[PDB]
Amino acid sequence: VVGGEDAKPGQFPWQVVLNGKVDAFCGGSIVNEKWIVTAAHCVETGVKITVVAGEHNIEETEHTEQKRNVIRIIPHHNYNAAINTYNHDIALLELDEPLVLNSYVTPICIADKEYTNIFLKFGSGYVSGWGRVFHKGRSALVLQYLRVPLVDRATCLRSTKFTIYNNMFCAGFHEGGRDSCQGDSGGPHVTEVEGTSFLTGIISWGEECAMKGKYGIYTKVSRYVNWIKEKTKLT
Amino acid sequence: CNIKNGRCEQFCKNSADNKVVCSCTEGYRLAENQKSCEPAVPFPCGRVSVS
Ligand SMILES: *C[C@@](*)(O)[C@H](CCCNC(N)=[NH2+])NC(=O)[C@@H]1CCCN1C(=O)[C@H](N)Cc1ccccc1
Ligand SMILES: [Ca+2]
Repeated sequence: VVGGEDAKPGQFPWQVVLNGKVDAFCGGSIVNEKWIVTAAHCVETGVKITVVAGEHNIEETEHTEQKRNVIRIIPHHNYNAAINTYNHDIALLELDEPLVLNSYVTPICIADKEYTNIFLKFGSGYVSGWGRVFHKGRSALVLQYLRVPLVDRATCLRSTKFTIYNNMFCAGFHEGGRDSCQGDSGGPHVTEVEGTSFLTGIISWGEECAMKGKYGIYTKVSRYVNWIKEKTKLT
Repeated sequence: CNIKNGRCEQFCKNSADNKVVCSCTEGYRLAENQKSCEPAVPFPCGRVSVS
């Protein structure tokens, strides 16, 4: 996250970090004690991944961290149906052993399709992660967060040569300087509703980071909530 | 549900006689006032409890 601020411990207790052949390569959010939602482009390979919930400072010990192994990965079935479009950039990770919920390890709420879209259109959401704190720069030690404005569809279409699908939205500032970035993918875009946070997007892609005239591109979670709820059932 | 979500803290659905029915997400229950949502589990989703 470029141009953000340090989170306090427990401020985003649904946030997780993913570790594997690279440290802190992506984020995710807790759906429930057995399931994480992230970006499909973080987990394309099937190579071994671990999840750390209750993380704050990735070079220190807080004694709040819960480490789990990933035993199943479900990319959305239409991800990579087309090449390099980043459409349907969303995936679910099943954990080997349940997380123990507490003040540092808490799920994000997920509304139905209608209300997730209503919450997005409120027009102000928070993104968080341990990704780069400058374009082409170092990753964060302390979890970062940033409020980003929703950007109108026409403006976003004009900002880029890419296609912005219906399954995506754009968020960020007209003057640049503040954005999600490499390493943040898979983490949450969330909307606070009377003190209760709801998942409204997945950090997905962009062109460099924080450049004026560019916006962060996010997976629109409203279009995927039925699939998330179907696949993450506990019994 | 038209103005201010029917005064529902979370979810609103329209019902006959232009009344509304409020509801809440998993981990919460609809409170006595039929509008607010209160926690029904120790660590409901989406809430900061470290503070
Ligand atoms: C995997 C995620 O960490 C990362 C998030 C980047 C978010 N960027 C901003 N500005 N909010 N996503 C990616 O790395 C995705 C998937 C692979 C390619 N990609 C990109 O964001 C590229 N930068 C897209 C691209 C742009 C120009 C030319 C080629 C590719
Ligand atoms: Ca730590």
